[PDB]
Amino acid sequence: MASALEQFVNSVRQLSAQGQMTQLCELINKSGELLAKNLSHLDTVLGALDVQEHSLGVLAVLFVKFSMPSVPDFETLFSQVQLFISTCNGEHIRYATDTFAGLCHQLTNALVERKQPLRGIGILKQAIDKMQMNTNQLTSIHADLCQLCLLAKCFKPALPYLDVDMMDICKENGAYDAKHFLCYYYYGGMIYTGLKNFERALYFYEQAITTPAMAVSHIMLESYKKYILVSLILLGKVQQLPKYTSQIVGRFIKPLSNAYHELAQVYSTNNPSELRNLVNKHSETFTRDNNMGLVKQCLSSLYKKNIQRLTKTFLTLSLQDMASRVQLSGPQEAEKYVLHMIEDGEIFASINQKDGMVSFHDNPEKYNNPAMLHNIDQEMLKCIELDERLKAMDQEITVNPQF
Amino acid sequence: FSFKKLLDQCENQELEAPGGIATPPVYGQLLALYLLHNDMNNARYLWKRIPPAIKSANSELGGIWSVGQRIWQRDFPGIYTTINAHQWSETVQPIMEALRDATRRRAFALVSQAYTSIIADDFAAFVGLPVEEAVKGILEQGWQADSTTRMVLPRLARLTDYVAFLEN
Repeated sequence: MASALEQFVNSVRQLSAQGQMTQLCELINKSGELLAKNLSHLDTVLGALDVQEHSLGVLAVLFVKFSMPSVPDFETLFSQVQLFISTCNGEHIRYATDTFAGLCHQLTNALVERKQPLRGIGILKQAIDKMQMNTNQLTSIHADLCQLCLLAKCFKPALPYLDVDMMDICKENGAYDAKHFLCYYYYGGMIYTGLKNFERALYFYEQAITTPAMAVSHIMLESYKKYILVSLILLGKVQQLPKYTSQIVGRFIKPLSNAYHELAQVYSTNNPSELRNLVNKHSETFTRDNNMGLVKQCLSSLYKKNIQRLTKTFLTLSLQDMASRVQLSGPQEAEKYVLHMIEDGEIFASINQKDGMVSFHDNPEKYNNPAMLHNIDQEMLKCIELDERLKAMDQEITVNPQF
Repeated sequence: FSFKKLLDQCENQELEAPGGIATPPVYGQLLALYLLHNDMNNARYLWKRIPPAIKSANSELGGIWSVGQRIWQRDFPGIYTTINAHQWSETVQPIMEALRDATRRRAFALVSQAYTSIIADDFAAFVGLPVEEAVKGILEQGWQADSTTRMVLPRLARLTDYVAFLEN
């Protein structure tokens, strides 16, 4: 008889003219049973509407070879997938999610092999957009977007995906699991700390810990370890974890993260000289786990804390006095350190170089400004929308029968 | 204004156009554009993405990164010398013009908050113009200069939505 792949191609257009999409999901998955070059021949006379759903099945086999993507000619195959995502769109995509995701993870693995994964970022973000509502549902392509940005630094495209918080993942037909959930948040934390957006980083990092698990994974160690470092910047000791945290984070991970527990302990004494000595003791761990450079920030943040506690206590204090106590050891650096912080807005202070003093202010708000009224009013609109998400979700359980 | 749009078209262009390593002028504008926003982390990361191939090919790019190394230290007098060091016509100048004026404003603004009193010679480094030119300017703005010692002193609709919400 004839070949399976030619017979399969003409059928798809029928199922794409009709409401009978569930059939179509089967036809792309099998794809021709055994495949080779044979798919490349279908593409030429594949258009009659758009190129249809079928094309996605062709692209999934060719990249999933685990060899050449399509001879040294691979750039052509790349031009075809940007065409699928852009012009075709996909409105029957909810069904396609399994192949779409497989294909997308496979793309990222191949681009990572190439000279730089830069060229991949631009197709991969538009690729996610098509499966989403317009509200933004979180799925595994989100994780892989962050990975491309991490390797080839250009964090800027990924930020609108990250800066949005959500409820419910993209489902129906698989295409998703808890590791993807954890890796997306791990990396998204990694990026925000870099931007020095300590607020979003903390929050991203937390979501990578609160996830349920009954098994150990490499992402769970890293997520915990990065959490301790971030909380050492934001807070004066480690920040709280809820009681819906996974069992695994207590039982296995804590003797696993001993070094970090010692970082947090030395930081609580409030002495940089000791923290510094510890970082060289613990060094090899920092390098193998590769949260180097972050560990350095925790040291600068102690010096910031040590300067900032003085503010609480003193109206006026000398630079020489600050310098001995903080252990800056140079009044010139005391002046340099607050001045960095003035630009940042972590401190409200003024320098008197006639007297050789620092004067602390501390009066950003008197709380009777209309500025403060508008700020409180903006915060209320957020709450009323948050409640509305909860109402739709409580109601949804009300429809479901109770157990 | 104009610059913000210029980052947008360029940001798009980095991912879309090349095979993964884009050409030398595009990277230079983009780097220069990150310094105007004072988004120094992404700038630094930009240079680290840059291979050794572009650093030999293009020296201008390496000058733009040098201003930026100093911005990280936040040492003003050093910033100014580097602005003068390199120019690249058309391709670097409109954005460069903005970089120079963005750091001077940052510097005057910084000092105004930072110091209730400052030495005039240190201030001269910040704005980056000599003592005669500076002391002349401060007086017009309305800041006090002390002379002899030479010190310078810087100087219903919401409510119904909410009621509707709580009553329900």
